[PDB]
Amino acid sequence: TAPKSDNVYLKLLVKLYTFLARRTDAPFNKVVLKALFLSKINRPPVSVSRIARALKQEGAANKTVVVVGTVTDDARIFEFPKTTVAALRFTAGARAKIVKAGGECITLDQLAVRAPKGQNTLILRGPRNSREAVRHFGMGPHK
Amino acid sequence: MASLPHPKIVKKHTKKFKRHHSDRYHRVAENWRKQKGIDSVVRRRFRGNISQPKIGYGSNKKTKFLSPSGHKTFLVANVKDLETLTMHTKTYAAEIAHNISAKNRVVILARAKALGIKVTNPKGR
Amino acid sequence: MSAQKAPKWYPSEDVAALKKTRKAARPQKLRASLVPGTVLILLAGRFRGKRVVYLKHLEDNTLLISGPFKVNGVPLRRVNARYVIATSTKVSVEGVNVEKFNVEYFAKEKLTKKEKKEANLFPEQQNKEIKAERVEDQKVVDKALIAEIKKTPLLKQYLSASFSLKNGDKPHMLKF
Amino acid sequence: TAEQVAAERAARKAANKEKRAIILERNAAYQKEYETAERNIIQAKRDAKAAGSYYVEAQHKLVFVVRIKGINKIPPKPRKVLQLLRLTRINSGTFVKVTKATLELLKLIEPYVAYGYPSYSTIRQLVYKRGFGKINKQRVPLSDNAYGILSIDDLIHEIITVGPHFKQANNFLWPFKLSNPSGGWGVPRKFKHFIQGGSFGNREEFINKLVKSMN
Amino acid sequence: KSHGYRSRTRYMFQRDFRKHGAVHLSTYLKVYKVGDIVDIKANGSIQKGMPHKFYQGKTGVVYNVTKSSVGVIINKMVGNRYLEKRLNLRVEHIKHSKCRQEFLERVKANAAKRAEAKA
Amino acid sequence: MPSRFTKTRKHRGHVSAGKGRIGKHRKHPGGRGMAGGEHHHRINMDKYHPGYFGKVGMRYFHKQQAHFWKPVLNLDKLWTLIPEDKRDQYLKSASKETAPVIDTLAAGYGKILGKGRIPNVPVIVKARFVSKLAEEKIRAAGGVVELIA
RNA sequence: GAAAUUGUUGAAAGGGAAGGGCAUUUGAUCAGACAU
RNA sequence: GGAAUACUGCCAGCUGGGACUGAGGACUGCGACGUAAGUCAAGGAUGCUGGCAUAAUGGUUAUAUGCCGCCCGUCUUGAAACACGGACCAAGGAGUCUAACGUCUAUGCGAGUGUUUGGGUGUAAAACCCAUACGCGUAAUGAAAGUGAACGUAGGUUGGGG
RNA sequence: AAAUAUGUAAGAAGUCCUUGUUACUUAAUUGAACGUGGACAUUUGAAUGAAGAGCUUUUAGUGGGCCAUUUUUGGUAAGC
Repeated sequence: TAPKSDNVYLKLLVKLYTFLARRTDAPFNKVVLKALFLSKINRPPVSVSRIARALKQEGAANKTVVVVGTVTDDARIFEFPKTTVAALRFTAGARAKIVKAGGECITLDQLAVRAPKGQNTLILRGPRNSREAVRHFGMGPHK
Repeated sequence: MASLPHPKIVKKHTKKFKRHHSDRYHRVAENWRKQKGIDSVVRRRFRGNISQPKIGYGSNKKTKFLSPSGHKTFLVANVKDLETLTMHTKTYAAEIAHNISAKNRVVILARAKALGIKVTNPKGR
Repeated sequence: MSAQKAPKWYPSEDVAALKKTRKAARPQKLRASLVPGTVLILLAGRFRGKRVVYLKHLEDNTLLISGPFKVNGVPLRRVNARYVIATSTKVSVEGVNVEKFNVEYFAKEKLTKKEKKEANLFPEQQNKEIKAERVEDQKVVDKALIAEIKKTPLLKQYLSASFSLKNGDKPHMLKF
Repeated sequence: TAEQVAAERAARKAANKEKRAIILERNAAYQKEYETAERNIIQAKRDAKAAGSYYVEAQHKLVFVVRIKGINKIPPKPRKVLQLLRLTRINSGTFVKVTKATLELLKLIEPYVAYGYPSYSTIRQLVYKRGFGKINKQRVPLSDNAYGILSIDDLIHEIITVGPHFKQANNFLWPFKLSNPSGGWGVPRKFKHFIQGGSFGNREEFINKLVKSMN
Repeated sequence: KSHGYRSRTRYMFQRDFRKHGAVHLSTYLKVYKVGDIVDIKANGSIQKGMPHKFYQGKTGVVYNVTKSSVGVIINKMVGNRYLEKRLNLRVEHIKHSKCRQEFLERVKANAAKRAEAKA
Repeated sequence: MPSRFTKTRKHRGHVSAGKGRIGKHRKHPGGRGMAGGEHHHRINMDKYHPGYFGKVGMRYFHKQQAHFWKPVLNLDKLWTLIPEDKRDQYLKSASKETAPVIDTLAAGYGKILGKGRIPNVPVIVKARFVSKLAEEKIRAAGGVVELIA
């Protein structure tokens, strides 16, 4: 599996990771492989606001958030955050505001020739739609 | 291009396997067709009657599509094409074409005649 | 469970205040003299469903039978040697047991006591009047599965290596 | 230099070496444990008729309980029973310890299976022969995902005197795929029985032979 | 022939033998426990502490104790899926149980430390 | 258009569905279109819906309410986070140092209500009130709202 | 200039009937393998 | 008294008769045998010695012959049916289209997103370019008048895991 | 008053110890419910099995059924 089909490049990434993993020991790989695979839903779309709450604090932030998908602008009028964390793509305001911060928009490949280990990397992925539920008639969720 | 002992190990049903009642009634035609009907003694498969045919009868990879006696094939049908096989031997080997003319043909032979390659459509016109 | 044993007071049934359950046994074999005292077992029959004290002190080839303690028809014929008689004593133990433990003409099942098997005949008196003295004349002979059985010592010794050794006994019979 | 190619070697070789003179400082030796007792019990019964009784002696092992029938049209409980006593094939067969959660089950199946009651040799062969692995045989080799202990002759040396870590051992062996009767058949009608002839029941003794012909 | 809420009950919701009336004022004392496992058992004297049929014989666990006589609850679940339904029974109808292996929890643990020092 | 049907044009004499055991016209769909009201095909799911599954509210003859909305959890973007700008100073106070005017010419830009946090010193132009938690929030930090008679 | 279908030549088979399926005998016919 | 056979076993004890089967550099790794170089077989299938044949061997095919096999499609618990359709060939014939929607899965953007009609232009139904709009979405709840969110957590912890 | 079938429970996140929270009712050092700190789990009857396990969406057909063995209802009976 892991496929997904499309953007060759997108595929190439799969390789480098599938290439690591099985290869490398560890986890942050295993995880980010079976992650590289997943379909457009159940694939969040974590926002800087997130990648921010997340970092600072939780008692650790010298780590590199690795949101395996897009990564939204959002508007938390101030704070944020100066950290290095990326992957799939990033929205304007994002790698932009993440550029004010400013850490490094990591491009999940680069962030592997670095992340070679996996240490100080926080895998942050999150949320549920968009749609409820079903099935309205109890009552319960709506529509 | 040394060939697995699978000459005649191909494969069973050396035998058309053709449409059911059609071995009879007039405008019943080609093949396999699985009398897909609610009763036909075939689709059921009581003793006697056609034999239907289904994966597992298939031919054993290590002597699969080639398959010939020589082995492989290709309608070499334009000199350069009739290369496309130059360095590659034996295994694989060419056939001319429904299409490929009379003149051009003697060549195609010729040319490959020497390039080292085998013509199935040996003859032709 | 369970384990080990003994007994020795009557034949049989004993030692309660806690009690027994099963079959202190000794494979009720036989059968002295030539071809008398025989497994005579009635073919002359309308089927397996029968039995009752066959034992002609009559003569021998002058032996006689029965058909129940009695109340579905209870007959009583004679016999002599090789007919409604031989030649199977059962398929024993295993059918031979079913039998004994279907002498619930006194309340058992998997309970206490065993043969406790009624009166005499070389049942006891046999391995119970005397105590097979040779059980001693047994010790004398060690003899062992020994000689060639066995002979591993003077043979398979060179194989007790293969014992667990897929090894030597892979070398020959047992492969893939 | 590549004397490292001769490093592991000295090891491996001698290494293997040890283990086996081990596999065999034992694998015989035990064929005395086994032998030893088999005489005792004899002698025991004899000390019996040294006087009286003795000597009722209980067992225990059990019993290759080998499926003497089918799939198509079988019970509904007694089905799942078979399934969990784990024997999903016609003429197939496992081994199961004589414990009442075993026994009980056995009986709930008795009708349609065949509680033999293993012999020694029958175990050897029924091991070694068709018997082995989730995939075949090489001693301490494969047989040391043990790890309690190793030796095909040790899988036996447990199984055929079960107890101790023992029968998580029997968790191992896809079991049987034994032969259909081979020589003899088992008299006339089989698929119903016990005594009365047939099959369907718990021989002993005469539990082996109907196995003896198979593997 | 009809399907009323005590239907068929003629012998289930039976009574007694000779104990044919009046709650054993013991069966009335005794204290619940927002956790302890109860075992339904209807008794015609009462009548909330009548447990509407199916939940007959069925043992569950006290989830409510409105101890003002109002017995507890428990639920259990039933057929197809097991959707666990809860029923507010009354103090006169339910009874203790055989969680009486905690006696052997004890036996265990204790005898097992006395096993520590023993070993 | 090699759909999923063509794969069917062969095996079975139908697909949808079971030979002759069903397959009719506007048919079995009891009625042609949302029919089986309180009768046939009913089972709820459902209902109300301020329209068609149980009627009751109040009528009129309507028109256009008011293009409103804009929360205060972000009265910063609002229209002035442009640059921005009149930024992290203090103004100071009222006068004309930081006036963002949440509105338009015909039907609105919001009713500054929201959650939020703010921090510094915005003047807020509007009429869409409001929130009074809003008020209490802007003035939380030198905040001051103005309306339009 | 297909087919249904008809003529002729040529072969083959037939004790109330049509024609399958597996193996082979016989006859007819064909490919490969050519080893230089 | 002294054996003897019978019968039931289990050998790691010897050897005959037949049958079918051969699917990978080394290697291997497990072993044995040999006191010793090395040998088997042990493993990776089976390798050896000798003979035959310019149509020999198989492929089709039509025949005979042993055995077996009833009409399909059809709705039916139930079809060979003493149920219906069909004498025989050709060529035609049937889940499409649209509006508007549910999932789910691609792709772009992404707190935003789509140009919409309509402008600009053009090698002219193309392609490429863009307004003040609009639609949907970022707020909910009420019949309605209204009123409307922290602490993108430190008046949310609590067990959950990766 | 059976047999068959039918509820539960099981080794164990569990006990054992220390105290802390207020709307609860006890007169409360009364408990209740919850939570901190502390001793021991791989656990010394349960057995036997696991091609993990859990979970979410969706959308076909189906709704005319028929056989047997036992247990039965009607009916002289029934290929009812």
